[PDB]
Amino acid sequence: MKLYCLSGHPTLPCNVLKFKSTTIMLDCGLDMTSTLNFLPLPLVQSPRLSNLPGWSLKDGNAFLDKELKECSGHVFVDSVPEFCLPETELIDLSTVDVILISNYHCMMALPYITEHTGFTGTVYATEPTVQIGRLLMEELVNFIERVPKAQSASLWKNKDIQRLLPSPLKDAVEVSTWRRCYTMQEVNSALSKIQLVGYSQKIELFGAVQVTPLSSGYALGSSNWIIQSHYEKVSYVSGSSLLTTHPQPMDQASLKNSDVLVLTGLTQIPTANPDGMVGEFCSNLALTVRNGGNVLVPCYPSGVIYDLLECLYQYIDSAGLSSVPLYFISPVANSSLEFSQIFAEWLCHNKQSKVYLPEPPFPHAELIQTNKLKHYPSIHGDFSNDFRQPCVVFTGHPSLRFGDVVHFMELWGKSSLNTVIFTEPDFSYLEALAPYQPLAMKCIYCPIDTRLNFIQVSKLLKEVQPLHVVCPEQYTQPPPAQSHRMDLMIDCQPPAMSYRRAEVLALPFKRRYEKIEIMPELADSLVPMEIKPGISLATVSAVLHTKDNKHLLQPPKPLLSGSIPVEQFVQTLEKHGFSDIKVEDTAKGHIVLLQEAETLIQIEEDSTHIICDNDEMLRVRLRDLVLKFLQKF
Amino acid sequence: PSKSAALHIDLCKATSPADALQYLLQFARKPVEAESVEGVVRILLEHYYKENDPSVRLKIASLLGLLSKTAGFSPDCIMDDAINILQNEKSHQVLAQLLDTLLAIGTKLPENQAIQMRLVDVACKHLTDTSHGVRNKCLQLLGNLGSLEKVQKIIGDYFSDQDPRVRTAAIKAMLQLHERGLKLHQTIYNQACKLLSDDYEQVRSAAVQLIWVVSQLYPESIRLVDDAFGKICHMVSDGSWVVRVQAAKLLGSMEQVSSHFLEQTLDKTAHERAKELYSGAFVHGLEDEMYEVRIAAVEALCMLAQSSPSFAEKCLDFLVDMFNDEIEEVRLQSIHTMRKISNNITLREDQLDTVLAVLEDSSRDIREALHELLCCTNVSTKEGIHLALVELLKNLTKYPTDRDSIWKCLKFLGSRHPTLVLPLVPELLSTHPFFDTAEPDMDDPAYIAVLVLIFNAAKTCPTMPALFSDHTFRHYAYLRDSLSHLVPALRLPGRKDPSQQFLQQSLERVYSLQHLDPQGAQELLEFTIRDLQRLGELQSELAGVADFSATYLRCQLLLIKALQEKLWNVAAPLYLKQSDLASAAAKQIMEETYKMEFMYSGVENKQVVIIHHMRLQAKALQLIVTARTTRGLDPLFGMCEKFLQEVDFFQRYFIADLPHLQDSFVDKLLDLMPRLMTSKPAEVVKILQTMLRQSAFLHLPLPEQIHKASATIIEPAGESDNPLRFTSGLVVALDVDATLEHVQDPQNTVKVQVLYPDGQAQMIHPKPADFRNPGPGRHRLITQVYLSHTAWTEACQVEVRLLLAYNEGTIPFSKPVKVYIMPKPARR
Repeated sequence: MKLYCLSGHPTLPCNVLKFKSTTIMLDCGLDMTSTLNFLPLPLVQSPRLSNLPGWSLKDGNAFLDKELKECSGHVFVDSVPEFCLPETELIDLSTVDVILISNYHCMMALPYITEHTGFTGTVYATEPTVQIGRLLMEELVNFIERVPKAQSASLWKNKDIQRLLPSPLKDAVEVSTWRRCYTMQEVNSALSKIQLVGYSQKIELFGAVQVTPLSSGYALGSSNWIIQSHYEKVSYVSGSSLLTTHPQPMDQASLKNSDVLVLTGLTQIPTANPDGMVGEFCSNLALTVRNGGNVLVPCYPSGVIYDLLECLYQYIDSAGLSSVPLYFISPVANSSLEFSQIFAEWLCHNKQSKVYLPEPPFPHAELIQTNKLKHYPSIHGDFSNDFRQPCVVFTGHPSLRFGDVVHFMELWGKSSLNTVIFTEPDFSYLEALAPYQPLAMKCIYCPIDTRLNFIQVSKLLKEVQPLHVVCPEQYTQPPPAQSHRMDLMIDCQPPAMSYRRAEVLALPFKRRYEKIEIMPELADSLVPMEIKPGISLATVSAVLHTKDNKHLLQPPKPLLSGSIPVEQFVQTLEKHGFSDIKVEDTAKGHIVLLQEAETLIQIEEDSTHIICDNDEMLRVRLRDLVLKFLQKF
Repeated sequence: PSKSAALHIDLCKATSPADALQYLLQFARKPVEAESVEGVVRILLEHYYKENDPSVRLKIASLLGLLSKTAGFSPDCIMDDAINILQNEKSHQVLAQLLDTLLAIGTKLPENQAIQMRLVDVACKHLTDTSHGVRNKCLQLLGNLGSLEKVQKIIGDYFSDQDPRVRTAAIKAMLQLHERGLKLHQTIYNQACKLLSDDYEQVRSAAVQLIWVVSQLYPESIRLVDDAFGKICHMVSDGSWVVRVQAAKLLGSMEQVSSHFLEQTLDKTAHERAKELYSGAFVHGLEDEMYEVRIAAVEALCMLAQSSPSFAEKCLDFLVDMFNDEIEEVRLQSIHTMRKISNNITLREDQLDTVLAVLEDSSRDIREALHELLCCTNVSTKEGIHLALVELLKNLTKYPTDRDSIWKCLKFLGSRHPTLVLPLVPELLSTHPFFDTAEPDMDDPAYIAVLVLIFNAAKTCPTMPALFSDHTFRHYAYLRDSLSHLVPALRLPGRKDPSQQFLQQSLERVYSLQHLDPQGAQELLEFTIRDLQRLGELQSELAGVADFSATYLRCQLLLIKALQEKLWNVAAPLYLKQSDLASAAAKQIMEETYKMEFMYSGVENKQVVIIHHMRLQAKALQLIVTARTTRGLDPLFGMCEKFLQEVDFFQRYFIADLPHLQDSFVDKLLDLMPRLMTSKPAEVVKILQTMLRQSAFLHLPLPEQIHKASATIIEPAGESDNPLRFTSGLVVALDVDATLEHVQDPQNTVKVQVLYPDGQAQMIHPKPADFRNPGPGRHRLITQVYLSHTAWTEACQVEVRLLLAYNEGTIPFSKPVKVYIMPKPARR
């Protein structure tokens, strides 16, 4: 069973597994870290972004001052932001049968694969995952659009120049395969190729395999996949979170008893304590608002935002800051809020009960009804009229490379009272903020993560006891941040064989048994017989019918095994009618002579030879006499 | 070279999963060979193919397939691939890549027999796999390899094989066989009869297509097309929703069918109950899960209703009832299908129901569609016309914005059947027998609405002007004067290329008159320029060529006026500016060259070379003036070298048409070029001066019909004194709406420019999606422009303009508009 890893990212995997006569791809991860290398996409051109000085090739042969620009002694490319892709050329994706989705973050890259390659297979995902994915892709398309930055810097992409270019540009990967953002017609085609699935729905593929999504708990609708035939198990776990959260609690029960366990999407900041760091969030926000500045907060309009909003809802009354309003600005803010409200069956038990007691499960509905929190499509329009200060503004894109956050933060950077508070842990906020540096704005880094940490990983591995474990090489090797620490690298027995970007692996498994069904008529017809204690066997004879890779047997050459004792041979010959049979012994066998037809039989260990005259009736009589002194196989 | 280096590097690395993968990814990612070295690269790859870990071999085969698209390879690659496949039977993936490569080779170029499509097909057939290795791919391979117009046996057995995926592969191969004809046999019909009931998805989805395609060929089973149609009918209720789309579309496409059986689809009713009061496949298909299948159903119904002149009357109720579907798309499709089948159809009682819908909230599309339907419907009863009239009047009085369509629908409703309205004439317009009715207001758009009906009806019936009252005659004259596309001419007693030649004449006169004093030349050019502008304004179809030639002559006049300046009569060191108008003349002439080259639509190579020669002329003039003013030998030499480089670039680039450029400035300059290269710039400038003095005037060839681009900013109007207000630092979105006429590649050129008061100009590229194309060469631009700035004490003016870019520089081609902006500072 061959496993292909087509994305070196430790959190946004793309894994093509092969099983029986089927090929299954898991996840379509869009490494949106690569976008960091490009300049921001302003909503309105600002002089400082416009007039940035040009980095120059030291040789000067190439005219790279136009492509590259430098700020704070650093270098950035200058074009429309870009995105890295999974390496699609390892295997023709067109031969891929089924695609599975883990979570809205892991399905971000879906259109590229679903449309361009000619993929004709089906796609599976949970209802909230597909909806919120259609929301995020809409947001991304809108952000990249709305200010088409036509420029296309391509000379820098060359490998030879890339070698000379300074860091981090030296650090780019597969710079060649980068592709511009997709469009809405592709998005619609992708989302229309999808088909839905609920939790624990046992989807059978051609009878060839059986796939099941199980509650993960990371976010609202994230699913850990389980692929099984009747005698195997491959558990693909991507982004679970056993902490106490709003999504449906993680179910480890079915995970145990797994042949192969693919593990992905561990935490990003292992040392981060979610609860204490949310406390730091609230304290810092309160202090800044009391100082009277303005607070900016980048965050995807989903996921962690809702937990953050519950915490803020409970904490605001603690300091009595009712005066300061919360603005939530994004082209999908309203839709995301309503979709979070409707999905009750997927939330935690507490919230499902809050629904059974008629009331909207989340409290941000109560916030909106109270008018403390106001959601707006984008800064242009009504928000401009209804602005206030001081305030707390939830922007759209935490990549800091585009959206409404870039404009707000070019607006507020000059001041020092104002503060930007990072929460989404997916991007190195240092590189994120590099282009805007210098900045008087106080920068606070409190990155909230909820994915399982290494200790819980060890617990789960011991609880499930897998036959094999497969994880990214980043986990196996200790993080570069703390080479000293040992808890920061995964541990298992046998050791988790690792992998890297664009790698091919062969699982240490062999196909031995598979499932086939007998039919009752033949079952009744068959008569078991025993040779050993507790072992009853019977020779079989039938015709197989195969449908949809499912096999069945119905009624329409076995051989011999076992020595024939000469004493019983002669006894049964005499009691059946034979006479004048004389037996002599040899070193290891017996020679028995029957006078009729002059039949001589030599019986040795695992050897019996009969020699008679040209006879047919007596020959067949001897055949049926001797064959019935053993067990037929 | 590159291929050899890659092969050497791969051999040296020899890393199992690392070196091979990296080399393959780099080779595929970077680029194709783009040369005959593809064969050598393929040989090298096949050399290393003898290894382990068939993943590397699969990647190599993928690279070979990608390279095969270059069309360079032919029989060598085919033979090599055949040899490799003959012994590379290992697992399924390797055979998969090999089959894919073979398919690529076969359909890439050869498309021929003689071991170009026959040997490969035979090899694939003989290479039938045991377990899903290639089965589907070899099926599609033989599908794209059409043997001849004589193969179906093998697929016949494969239809009932193990895997539904392979069944789909066989079905698609069959489709590929049909699309090239191949006169499929009849037995496939009976074979696919069971395929219909395959109890798995993705199988029936195309089995339906197969049954349709075979059936439509010839209707002879016992009834064949009727049987297939019955099968499709019994299937229309498939469990899925994906199948039903094909089910509906295919039966719609079908056209010939037994009449008696056709109505059995619609036979079940409250509809017949209503009919008496006044006096199953589709029955279920019309009301289904999601609107896609409803759309497919209505389309199929319209198609086959068109096909069969009968069966329409049976379907009018089934259409009309399905108006309040709640899906605007289904609404529109129902209206459209009713229109498309509106012929020889009667609405004895359906009139009121189909007209009740005319009152929608705005539903501008729906109401317009209803008007379109009415203008093409048919009614038979006088009370029907009266009823339609009264509901139309209610429509007009409630939605006084589409009267412009109400009138046209009434016009057609009259012309279609005039005699029906004649009895209404006394009643509809008040004509109290012995009272002189007070003139109803002439412009009231209900009286005009009811008059246009009568007048359009009056073309046919001669007797009715007798019924016409006193006013109606002068009112008819007024209408026929105002709305000439609604009321035709009647019998009422009360109302019983010199331009182009002249343009050529003037242009050739200017051409001819060149042997005379520059004083006279200036006046001649001025007369003819104002002449041409006048003619361009007068005409509209010549507005392009007229203005084009006008700008050209203006360019020449500017050059002559610059040359005849007083500057040349004073020594070089005495140059003192404030008189050297040539300085601005050069910039103006160059800008005009840009304008003429880019803005106009239809331009030929001859005209382009004329323009580029004139641009070179302007460059020479600029050089001469600059040298006149500057004495520095080094700057002089630099500029002279640049100019000579420009001349050389011109002559190389437009190597052609130089013989046509007789006795031209460029012609004589090039003829005398070498000595100019040898000489010092100080004398080169004087040579250029005299050269221009004695230079001739080229003859510009007039083109075929052309136009000059033109933009008109409609929104924002800009005359609204009310400022747009917003908090400081934030942004306000200004809707920009424009019409661009006669522009090539609008999306890659037009750009919106915003000039703020403080002197800063921001350029905005609109999205490629902002440009709608209602008609020929007349695009609409709709977009948002984002404005922002710190707080202003009072309202200011932000200027919006449309620019045209070229490949460097920009040309305004539109009237700037002003928008009032007011950023107030932040609140509490």
